[PDB]
Amino acid sequence: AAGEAHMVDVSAKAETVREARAEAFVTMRSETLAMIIDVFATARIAGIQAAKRTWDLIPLCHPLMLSKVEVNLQAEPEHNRVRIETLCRLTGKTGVEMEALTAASVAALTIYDMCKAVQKDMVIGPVRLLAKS
Amino acid sequence: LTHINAAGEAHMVDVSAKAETVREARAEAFVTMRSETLAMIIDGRHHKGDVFATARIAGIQAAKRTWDLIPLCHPLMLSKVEVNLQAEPEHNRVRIETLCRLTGKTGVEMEALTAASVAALTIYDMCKAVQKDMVIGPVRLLAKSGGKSGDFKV
Amino acid sequence: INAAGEAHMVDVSAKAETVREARAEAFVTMRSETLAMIIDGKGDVFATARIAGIQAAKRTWDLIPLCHPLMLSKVEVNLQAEPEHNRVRIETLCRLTGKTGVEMEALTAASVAALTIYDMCKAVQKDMVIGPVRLLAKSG
Amino acid sequence: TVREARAEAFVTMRSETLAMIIDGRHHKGDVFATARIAGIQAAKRTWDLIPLCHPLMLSKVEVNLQAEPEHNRVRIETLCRLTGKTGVEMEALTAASVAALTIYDMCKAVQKDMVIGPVRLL
Amino acid sequence: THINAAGEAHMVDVSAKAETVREARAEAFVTMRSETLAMIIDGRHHKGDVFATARIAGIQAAKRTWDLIPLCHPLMLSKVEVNLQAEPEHNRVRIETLCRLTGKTGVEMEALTAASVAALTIYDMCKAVQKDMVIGPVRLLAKSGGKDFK
Amino acid sequence: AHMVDVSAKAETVREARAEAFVTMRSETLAMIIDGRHHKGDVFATARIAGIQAAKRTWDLIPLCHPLMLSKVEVNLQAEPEHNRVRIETLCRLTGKTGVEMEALTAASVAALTIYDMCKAVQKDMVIGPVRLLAKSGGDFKV
Ligand SMILES: Nc1nc2c(c(=O)[nH]1)N[C@H]1C(=O)[C@H]3OP(=O)(O)OC[C@H]3O[C@H]1N2
Ligand SMILES: Nc1nc2c(c(=O)[nH]1)N[C@H]1C(=O)[C@H]3OP(=O)(O)OC[C@H]3O[C@H]1N2
Ligand SMILES: Nc1nc2c(c(=O)[nH]1)N[C@H]1C(=O)[C@H]3OP(=O)(O)OC[C@H]3O[C@H]1N2
Ligand SMILES: Nc1nc2c(c(=O)[nH]1)N[C@H]1C(=O)[C@H]3OP(=O)(O)OC[C@H]3O[C@H]1N2
Repeated sequence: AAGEAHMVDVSAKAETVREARAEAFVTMRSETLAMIIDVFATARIAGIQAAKRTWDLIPLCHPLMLSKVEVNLQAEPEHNRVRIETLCRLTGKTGVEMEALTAASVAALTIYDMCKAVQKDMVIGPVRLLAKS
Repeated sequence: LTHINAAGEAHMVDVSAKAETVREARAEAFVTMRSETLAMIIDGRHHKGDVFATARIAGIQAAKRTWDLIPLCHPLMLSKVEVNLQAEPEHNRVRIETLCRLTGKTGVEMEALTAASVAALTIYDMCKAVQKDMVIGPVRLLAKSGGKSGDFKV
Repeated sequence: INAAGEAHMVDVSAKAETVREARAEAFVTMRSETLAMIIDGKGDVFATARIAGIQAAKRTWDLIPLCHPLMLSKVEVNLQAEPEHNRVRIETLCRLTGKTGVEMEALTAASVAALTIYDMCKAVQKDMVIGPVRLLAKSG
Repeated sequence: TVREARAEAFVTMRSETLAMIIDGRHHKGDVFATARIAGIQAAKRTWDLIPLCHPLMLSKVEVNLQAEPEHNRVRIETLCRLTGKTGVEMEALTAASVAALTIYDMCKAVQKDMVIGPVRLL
Repeated sequence: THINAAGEAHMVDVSAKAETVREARAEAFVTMRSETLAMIIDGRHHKGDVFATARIAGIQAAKRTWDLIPLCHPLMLSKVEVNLQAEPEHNRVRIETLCRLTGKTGVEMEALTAASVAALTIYDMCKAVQKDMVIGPVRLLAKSGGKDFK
Repeated sequence: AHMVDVSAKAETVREARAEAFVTMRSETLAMIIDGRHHKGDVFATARIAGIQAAKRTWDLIPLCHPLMLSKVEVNLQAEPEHNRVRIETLCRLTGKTGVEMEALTAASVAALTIYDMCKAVQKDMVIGPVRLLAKSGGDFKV
């Protein structure tokens, strides 16, 4: 299949409570954790906002109505990093995997934008998902 | 020394004073998967379609919404965007390399990273029916130009 | 200052799917001459304010960080000239069948229509005032 | 309550122009892929483009592109489908129009007087 | 072409080009039955003022051209005009738009998008009455960018 | 021609200051300071929200021009004595177009967020007044 974009038909599916949790990391130098925590709130909003626009960022995703989005951030001085864990949930025909992965990635991008001045090079990753319902 | 105000609060830094130079930034991303997961990409056997073309466009579009995605960034006019997708069977991964350039007052690290991130999120969306536990990463910056701040390479 | 840097979105999967409704209002006070500009010399002006408020309401989830994305079933925005008060009254109506109310949509519809009217008359009068913006009714 | 709608659009050009889409096999490459992605994206934003439309939860968006050298044009056909309270006509026409516009943008450099139309429901 | 030698899709760097006042005119048509055209004129379509609704829809679609059309450059429009006119002799509505800015890349897509989106809107207003409407033709009338046309 | 042809105007430093108020009951203004509003950090969310709104003004107000902002600041300040939150925004850029709508939209969406963050507690909060404080680019203040 060359040059084609097919969107999966979800009409036939049942309405179920679906759920997904992803995680993402922003690794940096130890000092670069000079930390205000509303720096996290900016990143927290960015993930929630990204989660709600996922159908618009990912070309083949469905418009969905999220029941809840939560974005948590943790600083791990022992590992030189910020840990993010996301949670998206709805009751519909479509899972919320991409929403969580997007919400974690953009929260990660946001922290990079906030600290980009101190360290030119920081490493975002890994980005993956813990479990889904 | 941040994207934050003097008080512990969020504002938008005034960039107007600085010099307007041609700026550039290149970033990279990796999508780690199974050998079988990468093999259906080369064969075009994922039911969702052309995975690289879709990830190419998505990142390009992602690039232009960066100021709109990253809450505090300045609106910018990208002059050039390149999103490169490459298959690496030997490491079980797709390597992604992006390139953003414009003539403005504020840097372009975020546009290049964002383009790289969504191309990765897209490649994931396109193949996730086959493998649910793929790993996105690392996401890094490879170079930056035009900035008054410390320029950077490799 | 507890809960600092924190952003919780209320969970709504537990609520019942019912028809929910919200009415909001807004006023834009101006000089009488500015209010005479619209009525005497109103369609192109009220329409812009009408449309802007309707599309704005359809974007409330994009504007209010912690609001739910919902699918609006009806959006009505009426504009009224009130010469006795040197002002323009806006009244909006939002309604759908879902788990989330449509309060913010109705409020946003009113706010943006207000801002739209402000932009339209901004050249004639510098010091126009928007307010009050308050909610009129809710059913849910 | 499965509802469905299909639209179509044409982007008429010179036979020389339509050959740049196929003699580089771009037609089953990125050029058609872009118009296909654009139209799908546009269809999911019909409510944001057309003032009096409702936001809808689409079950499917299809954008098929086919070259008709025989008529000097690219034929476009769209398909929108959902299970809900609102038909999806505007979504199909929007997907159809924007998908045609992307193709104009692609070949805009080659020909300055390309013509889009007709755009109609099926 | 507007894509890569690779056959890859990319956005071309146009920064080297001069910063000139570019302009674009496009026209578009929406053919309907005579009664449907008259309900626009009498303003008896229940949704509301069709031309005014379409005008605004077109203006705003123009400001979103780079965000709708995937490979186009982000631009800052200086002026957008959206003109609506009924032509009873042809059973149709004629749309004529105007875009212009001081930039390094043209504004054709901005005018064409405005014409199509004003046309989609006119369709959406009158759709309840008629499902037979045909949009077209949609074409470019002029360009005075740095890359002259008419 | 209701969308004004902004080119060609002089490229000048343009600035705008706007203000807005969200009146509430003292328990509501108290749970903001306590930060016992369930949705979260109210001022942060309203501060971020107002800022993005400034960058989206061109897309919300039909006849406004697309522009590129340089500075957006959103001030939230609690006024227990007046049972209200005062918002003051400041928008600046260098271009051909003024920034009044941005400052006003930012102030308005920040107000709308504050309403969103506290509305579970109080349904009858009242947003107003929303006005311009200053624009520089002739000049105006007061
Ligand atoms: N917004 C959004 N749209 C989606 C998916 C998604 O995760 N988010 N998964 C895609 C899939 O591959 C399938 O996964 P799923 O979770 O089984 O649900 C059906 C499909 O939805 C598809 N469309
Ligand atoms: N788009 C949108 N999203 C919303 C609310 C809203 O008014 N509009 N209210 C918020 C609430 O506090 C709750 O109020 P509610 O009326 O119980 O409805 C559910 C919730 O929706 C929440 N998210
Ligand atoms: N997104 C979207 N919104 C719409 C319509 C539509 O086709 N798409 N039709 C409009 C109509 O006039 C009616 O068409 P319909 O197919 O009868 O369904 C209900 C109405 O939805 C209205 N709003
Ligand atoms: N984004 C944006 N677009 C705008 C204005 C604005 O404040 N923001 N002012 C509007 C005006 O009324 C005029 O004000 P001005 O500051 O004289 O500049 C020209 C016009 O730009 C208009 N478009």
